[PDB]
Amino acid sequence: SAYDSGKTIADVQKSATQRIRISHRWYRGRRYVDVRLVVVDRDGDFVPTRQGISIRPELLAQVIQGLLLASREG
Amino acid sequence: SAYDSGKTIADVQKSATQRIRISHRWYRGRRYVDVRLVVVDRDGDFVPTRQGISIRPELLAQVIQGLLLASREG
Ligand SMILES: [Cl-]
Ligand SMILES: [Cl-]
Ligand SMILES: [Cl-]
Ligand SMILES: [Cl-]
Ligand SMILES: [Cl-]
Ligand SMILES: [Cl-]
Repeated sequence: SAYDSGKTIADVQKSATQRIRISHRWYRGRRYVDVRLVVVDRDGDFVPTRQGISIRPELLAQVIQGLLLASREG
Repeated sequence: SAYDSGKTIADVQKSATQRIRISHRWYRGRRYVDVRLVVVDRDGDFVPTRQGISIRPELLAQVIQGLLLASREG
Protein backbone atom coordinates (compact mmCIF):
# COMPACT_ATOMS: atom_id res chain seq x y z
CA SER A 1 0.00 0.00 0.00
CA ALA A 2 1.23 3.45 -0.92
CA TYR A 3 2.68 5.71 1.70
CA ASP A 4 -0.38 7.62 2.97
CA SER A 5 1.04 11.10 3.02
CA GLY A 6 -0.71 14.14 1.56
CA LYS A 7 -3.86 16.16 1.94
CA THR A 8 -7.12 14.67 0.60
CA ILE A 9 -8.77 17.18 -1.75
CA ALA A 10 -11.64 15.00 -2.93
CA ASP A 11 -12.74 11.38 -2.59
CA VAL A 12 -14.80 10.13 -5.55
CA GLN A 13 -16.76 7.02 -4.55
CA LYS A 14 -16.53 4.04 -7.00
CA SER A 15 -18.26 1.49 -4.76
CA ALA A 16 -18.68 0.46 -1.13
CA THR A 17 -14.97 -0.65 -1.15
CA GLN A 18 -13.18 1.72 -3.51
CA ARG A 19 -12.68 5.42 -4.16
CA ILE A 20 -10.64 7.58 -6.49
CA ARG A 21 -8.76 9.92 -4.13
CA ILE A 22 -7.37 13.21 -5.37
CA SER A 23 -4.70 14.55 -2.97
CA HIS A 24 -1.80 17.02 -2.69
CA ARG A 25 1.63 15.53 -1.90
CA TRP A 26 4.88 17.44 -1.11
CA TYR A 27 8.12 15.53 -1.62
CA ARG A 28 11.72 16.75 -1.74
CA GLY A 29 10.81 20.39 -2.36
CA ARG A 30 8.10 19.58 -4.91
CA ARG A 31 4.29 19.42 -4.85
CA TYR A 32 2.31 16.78 -6.76
CA VAL A 33 -1.38 16.24 -7.34
CA ASP A 34 -1.99 12.54 -6.76
CA VAL A 35 -4.92 10.60 -8.27
CA ARG A 36 -5.19 7.09 -6.89
CA LEU A 37 -7.35 4.10 -6.29
CA VAL A 38 -7.93 3.64 -2.53
CA VAL A 39 -9.57 0.56 -0.90
CA VAL A 40 -11.56 0.05 2.28
CA ASP A 41 -10.07 -1.32 5.51
CA ARG A 42 -11.74 -3.20 8.41
CA ASP A 43 -12.75 0.06 10.14
CA GLY A 44 -14.56 1.76 7.26
CA ASP A 45 -11.61 3.95 6.23
CA PHE A 46 -9.53 3.63 3.07
CA VAL A 47 -5.97 2.70 2.17
CA PRO A 48 -4.09 3.87 -0.93
CA THR A 49 -3.01 1.31 -3.58
CA ARG A 50 -0.22 1.52 -6.18
CA GLN A 51 -2.79 2.19 -8.91
CA GLY A 52 -2.41 5.94 -9.09
CA ILE A 53 -0.58 8.74 -10.85
CA SER A 54 1.36 11.74 -9.55
CA ILE A 55 0.98 14.87 -11.69
CA ARG A 56 3.15 17.97 -11.29
CA PRO A 57 0.83 21.00 -10.98
CA GLU A 58 1.75 22.47 -14.38
CA LEU A 59 0.23 19.37 -16.07
CA LEU A 60 -3.13 19.59 -14.34
CA ALA A 61 -4.82 21.79 -16.97
CA GLN A 62 -3.98 19.29 -19.69
CA VAL A 63 -5.26 16.38 -17.64
CA ILE A 64 -8.49 18.32 -16.95
CA GLN A 65 -8.91 19.18 -20.64
CA GLY A 66 -8.40 15.57 -21.64
CA LEU A 67 -11.09 14.42 -19.23
CA LEU A 68 -13.47 17.12 -20.50
CA LEU A 69 -12.94 15.72 -24.00
CA ALA A 70 -13.34 12.14 -22.86
CA SER A 71 -16.74 13.15 -21.43
CA ARG A 72 -17.98 13.77 -25.04
CA GLU A 73 -17.49 10.16 -26.02
CA GLY A 74 -20.67 8.21 -25.38
CA SER B 1 2.15 0.13 -28.25
CA ALA B 2 0.11 1.62 -25.38
CA TYR B 3 -1.59 3.61 -28.17
CA ASP B 4 -3.14 0.49 -29.73
CA SER B 5 -5.88 0.16 -27.07
CA GLY B 6 -9.16 2.10 -27.67
CA LYS B 7 -9.14 5.80 -28.56
CA THR B 8 -6.36 8.14 -27.40
CA ILE B 9 -8.18 11.32 -26.23
CA ALA B 10 -5.06 13.01 -24.81
CA ASP B 11 -1.38 12.37 -24.33
CA VAL B 12 0.11 14.55 -21.56
CA GLN B 13 3.88 14.55 -21.73
CA LYS B 14 5.75 14.24 -18.42
CA SER B 15 9.23 13.87 -19.88
CA ALA B 16 10.98 12.30 -22.84
CA THR B 17 10.27 8.94 -21.20
CA GLN B 18 6.80 9.13 -19.61
CA ARG B 19 3.36 10.43 -20.52
CA ILE B 20 -0.05 10.38 -19.01
CA ARG B 21 -2.43 8.85 -21.60
CA ILE B 22 -6.15 9.50 -21.35
CA SER B 23 -8.03 6.96 -23.42
CA HIS B 24 -11.63 5.88 -23.97
CA ARG B 25 -12.75 2.38 -24.84
CA TRP B 26 -15.83 0.18 -25.08
CA TYR B 27 -16.22 -3.49 -24.19
CA ARG B 28 -19.48 -5.48 -24.35
CA GLY B 29 -21.30 -2.17 -24.70
CA ARG B 30 -19.84 -0.50 -21.57
CA ARG B 31 -17.59 2.58 -21.58
CA TYR B 32 -14.25 2.82 -19.77
CA VAL B 33 -12.18 6.03 -19.32
CA ASP B 34 -8.56 5.24 -18.57
CA VAL B 35 -5.94 7.64 -17.16
CA ARG B 36 -2.54 5.94 -17.12
CA LEU B 37 1.17 6.41 -16.90
CA VAL B 38 2.78 5.09 -20.10
CA VAL B 39 6.56 4.70 -20.44
CA VAL B 40 9.01 4.31 -23.26
CA ASP B 41 10.27 1.05 -24.59
CA ARG B 42 11.98 2.83 -27.36
CA ASP B 43 10.45 5.14 -30.00
CA GLY B 44 6.75 5.90 -29.55
CA ASP B 45 6.59 2.44 -28.18
CA PHE B 46 5.19 3.72 -24.97
CA VAL B 47 3.90 0.95 -22.86
CA PRO B 48 1.23 1.07 -20.18
CA THR B 49 1.87 0.63 -16.48
CA ARG B 50 -0.31 -0.25 -13.49
CA GLN B 51 -0.01 3.41 -12.40
CA GLY B 52 -3.44 4.41 -13.64
CA ILE B 53 -7.11 4.48 -12.95
CA SER B 54 -10.14 3.07 -14.82
CA ILE B 55 -13.51 4.66 -14.33
CA ARG B 56 -17.03 4.66 -15.53
CA PRO B 57 -18.11 7.88 -17.32
CA GLU B 58 -20.69 8.73 -14.61
CA LEU B 59 -17.71 9.54 -12.34
CA LEU B 60 -16.04 11.99 -14.78
CA ALA B 61 -17.77 15.18 -13.63
CA GLN B 62 -16.77 14.46 -10.03
CA VAL B 63 -13.12 13.69 -10.96
CA ILE B 64 -12.93 16.83 -13.10
CA GLN B 65 -14.40 18.91 -10.29
CA GLY B 66 -11.90 17.44 -7.83
CA LEU B 67 -8.97 18.27 -10.10
CA LEU B 68 -10.27 21.80 -10.66
CA LEU B 69 -10.42 22.21 -6.88
CA ALA B 70 -6.88 20.83 -6.54
CA SER B 71 -5.68 23.36 -9.07
CA ARG B 72 -7.20 26.35 -7.13
CA GLU B 73 -6.76 25.52 -3.50
CA GLY B 74 -4.26 24.39 -0.90
CL1 LIG C 1 -9.86 7.32 4.69
CL1 LIG D 1 -2.00 -2.29 -6.37
CL1 LIG E 1 4.96 15.15 -13.50
CL1 LIG F 1 -2.24 17.37 -23.71
CL1 LIG G 1 -21.26 2.64 -20.07
CL1 LIG H 1 -15.87 2.79 -12.00
